[PDB]
Amino acid sequence: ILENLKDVGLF
Amino acid sequence: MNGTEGPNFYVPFSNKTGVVRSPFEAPQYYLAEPWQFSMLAAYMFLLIMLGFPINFLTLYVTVQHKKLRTPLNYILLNLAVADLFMVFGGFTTTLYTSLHGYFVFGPTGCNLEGFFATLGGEIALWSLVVLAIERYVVVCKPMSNFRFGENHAIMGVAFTWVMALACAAPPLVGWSRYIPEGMQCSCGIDYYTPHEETNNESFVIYMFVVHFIIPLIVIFFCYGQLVFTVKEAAAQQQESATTQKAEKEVTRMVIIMVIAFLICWLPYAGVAFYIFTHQGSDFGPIFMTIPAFFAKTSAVYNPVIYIMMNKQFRNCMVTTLCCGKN
Ligand SMILES: *[C@@H]1O[C@H](CO)[C@@H](O[C@@H]2O[C@H](CO)[C@@H](O[C@@H]3O[C@H](CO)[C@@H](O)[C@H](O[C@H]4O[C@H](CO)[C@@H](O)[C@H](O)[C@@H]4O)[C@@H]3O)[C@H](O)[C@H]2NC(C)=O)[C@H](O)[C@H]1NC(C)=O
Ligand SMILES: OC[C@H]1O[C@H](O[C@H]2O[C@H](CO)[C@@H](O)[C@H](O)[C@H]2O)[C@H](O)[C@@H](O)[C@@H]1O
Ligand SMILES: CCCCCCCCO[C@@H]1O[C@H](CO)[C@@H](O)[C@H](O)[C@H]1O
Ligand SMILES: CCCCCCCCO[C@@H]1O[C@H](CO)[C@@H](O)[C@H](O)[C@H]1O
Ligand SMILES: CCCCCCCCO[C@@H]1O[C@H](CO)[C@@H](O)[C@H](O)[C@H]1O
Ligand SMILES: CCCCCCCCO[C@@H]1O[C@H](CO)[C@@H](O)[C@H](O)[C@H]1O
Ligand SMILES: *C(=O)CCCCCCCCCCCCCCC
Repeated sequence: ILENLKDVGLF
Repeated sequence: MNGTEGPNFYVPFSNKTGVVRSPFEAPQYYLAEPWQFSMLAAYMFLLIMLGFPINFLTLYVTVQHKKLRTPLNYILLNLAVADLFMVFGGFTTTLYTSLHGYFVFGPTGCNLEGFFATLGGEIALWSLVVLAIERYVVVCKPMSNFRFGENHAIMGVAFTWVMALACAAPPLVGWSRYIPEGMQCSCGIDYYTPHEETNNESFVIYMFVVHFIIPLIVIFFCYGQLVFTVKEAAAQQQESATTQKAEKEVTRMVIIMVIAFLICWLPYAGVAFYIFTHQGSDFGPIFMTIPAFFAKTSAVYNPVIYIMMNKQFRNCMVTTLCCGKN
């Protein structure tokens, strides 16, 4: 999830 | 009788004393003091001074920072362009007209400003929707094997354009219409007078359903799923402190995004609903300006939420604003 979250600007 | 009708307009003030004038021809200082028109200009001046730099800066750093130019960021750029349509199509026009005390550009200009102001605000809205869809797709992985790339990003952008046109275009050609609004200095969709020749009633229903309810449902589903997925990942991975943080930060962002969407559109929705349910009651000019205040200010608070509160954009903005360091 982390990489995904970073990609979408949420984390 | 609470208003005064005219070929392309409706002035929420009674003409019993005969002082009402066409909002295209003479000041409207009988429906609000001159100072309130000043305050209206002051307010547009605020939204321009904040809304221009913030949204432009967004485009500018994207030109300067290779890393920002990724497909998932396309829709945020779109968002900033839309906010700019609001700033120049709507806010500047209204700064100008308000200082004259009426809509000096006439019925055709009413259509221009109403179109571009509506286009902008609708591209923005559908941007917030598409961005939620994309996030749902990428994080919740509802489609096995799917990899989000450039082409999907472009389709996401085009989709918003089309949904916005589906909203701003009709009143230019028969279905609803643009007329001056509230204090008569800016123009929007006529969502508050039954005007059968243009079919206001059904258009308002279509707006409510397709451009408010759907958007609201898609956003809740996607971000609801997203929060669920992130809670689950974290519960299955409590040995990871980072993951626990991501779950908190993500939940917080979602609450903020969703509350912000509500603040921006619920008032227009609530008012359009009321008027629809309480046919043609005494709705003053300053009262019709409240939902407008909420929607318009989003050209400032959206970029704060979606752009400034985004780590990458913020770092790049800081670097660009401090001449290249830090
Ligand atoms: C809100 O209410 C006010 C009051 O009713 C309203 O304003 C009035 O509009 C009428 C026209 O619709 C104005 O009429 C003019 O009066 C002057 C003389 O005072 C005339 O010159 C004008 O024309 C006629 O006479 C001509 C002879 O040469 C003919 O050729 C022509 O056919 C006309 O008969 C016309 O009568 C009236 O003066 C104003 N009154 C005020 C107080 O302003 C206003 O329009 C309403 N607002 C809205 C948005 O509906
Ligand atoms: O010199 C071009 C720099 O910008 C690029 O961005 C482009 O990415 C695609 C090109 O492969 C285009 O489809 C897209 O429209 C452009 O935004 C890239 O981000 C940088 O690496 C390049 O230096
Ligand atoms: C930022 C640019 C400033 C806008 C220019 C304002 C021009 C307003 O012009 C004013 O309008 C009055 C109507 O109330 C008229 O009596 C006069 O034409 C004029 O004093
Ligand atoms: C507007 C975009 C929303 C599309 C709705 C698709 C409904 C599918 O609902 C299902 O539930 C979960 C998704 O959260 C997953 O387990 C499934 O893959 C998904 O298809
Ligand atoms: C939310 C669905 C209910 C239908 C009400 C439609 C009213 C939207 O009206 C739009 O709002 C914008 C923000 O002020 C204005 O700038 C536009 O000119 C106007 O067309
Ligand atoms: C679109 C729907 C938004 C989802 C909001 C979820 C609100 C839950 O709130 C979250 O989860 C915990 C509940 O166990 C709370 O105690 C935490 O403060 C918070 O992280
Ligand atoms: C390179 O490092 C240059 C950066 C220095 C700029 C800092 C100046 C602060 C300006 C703050 C904004 C003031 C505008 C208020 C006017 C209404």
